[PDB]
Amino acid sequence: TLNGGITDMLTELANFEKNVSQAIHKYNAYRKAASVIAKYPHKIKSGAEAKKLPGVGTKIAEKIDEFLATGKLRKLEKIRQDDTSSSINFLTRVSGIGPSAARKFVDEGIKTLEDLRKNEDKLNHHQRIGLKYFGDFEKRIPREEMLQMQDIVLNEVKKVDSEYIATVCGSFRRGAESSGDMDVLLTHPSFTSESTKQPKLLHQVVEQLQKVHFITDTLSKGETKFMGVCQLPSKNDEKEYPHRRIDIRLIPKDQYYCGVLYFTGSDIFNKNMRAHALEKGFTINEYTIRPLGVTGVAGEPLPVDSEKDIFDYIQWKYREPKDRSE
DNA sequence: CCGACAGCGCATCAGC
DNA sequence: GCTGATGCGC
DNA sequence: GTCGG
Ligand SMILES: O=c1ccn([C@H]2C[C@H](O)[C@@H](COP(=O)(O)NP(=O)(O)OP(=O)(O)O)O2)c(=O)[nH]1
Ligand SMILES: [Mg+2]
Ligand code: NA
Ligand code: NA
Ligand code: NA
Repeated sequence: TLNGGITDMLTELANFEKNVSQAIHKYNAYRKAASVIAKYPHKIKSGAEAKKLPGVGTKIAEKIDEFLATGKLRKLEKIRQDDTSSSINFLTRVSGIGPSAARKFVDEGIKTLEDLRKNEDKLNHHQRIGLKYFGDFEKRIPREEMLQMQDIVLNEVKKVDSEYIATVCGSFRRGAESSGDMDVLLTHPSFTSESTKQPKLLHQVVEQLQKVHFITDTLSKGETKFMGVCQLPSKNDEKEYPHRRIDIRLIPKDQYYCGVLYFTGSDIFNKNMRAHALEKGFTINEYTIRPLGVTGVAGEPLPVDSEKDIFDYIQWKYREPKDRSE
């Protein structure tokens, strides 16, 4: 974290642009710059030096000079003092409450944790659960705990159908010492790109995880994606573990590699890699990698037999999961 | 100078 | 209900 | 806010 001060600043600006200004591209621009700077192996001495990195432009270079000279950014200092901005940024910290809903709650006078707690009947299901576990959801998950959760999920999925294959992706698969949540990619031979010879594949698994009391709440649930809450069990007299966010993504068995590439991230790594793919004349999603006709129409899916094959198509040297934490 | 910015699942909504 | 745009998050 | 055509 040679440039932790600078990256935090850019990150705070990104969150401002997303939650308050509602300018998603400025948000992504700041996140991109913070990312490229975070992996820069030198302690940045100036904005000029930073402007050499891809993603860092004139505006950010100037902010970096101000920050380096004073240790602060007036622009942020003022933002931190604006009541509306502060209210919106706080409210968006509740899962399910986005930029729009946050600004709307303010208009209605709901702008603090206490306000939210006395107005649950005004929150949709997702927001209600986000408020319920407001504190827990901001706690990190130690890898050791992720290892315990993995054992449970994999073992429970096996009990349902020995043919299910569950893989923990996200920051965990990238080797993180702590994760924000758990990401599980699920496959079953009955569900392929050609057919779904069996229904309730995702339902069965969720059902089984709820039965053993691993999954405690549901934020959203569909045929291929589940978003909810889980908790490791605690021993006698032992204090309870915090409730954790968990996402389960069922993907066509024959499209596992594209699926694991996507669910391993990071999100910025995916944005960078997908952007590169385009420049190389391909389009990548969690299911396939396809070429792009002159027109701009995705052609047919290209054969893929490993994560590496995806890298090869776009002429990128393979990068292990551990090196995708952008 | 200026168009584009990765790609998509689920919940919710308005219009018909 | 069906359909498509919108909000939100992964 | 940044970048490539
Ligand atoms: O905008 C997004 C968000 C997520 N993703 C993918 C990549 C990411 O690694 C994966 C899991 O989403 P999380 O939000 O859980 N991120 P990650 O697991 O990498 O980090 P964290 O430790 O915060 O959960 O989903 C995208 O492709 N685009
Ligand atoms: Mg995750
Ligand atoms: Na640059
Ligand atoms: Na939120
Ligand atoms: Na997740």
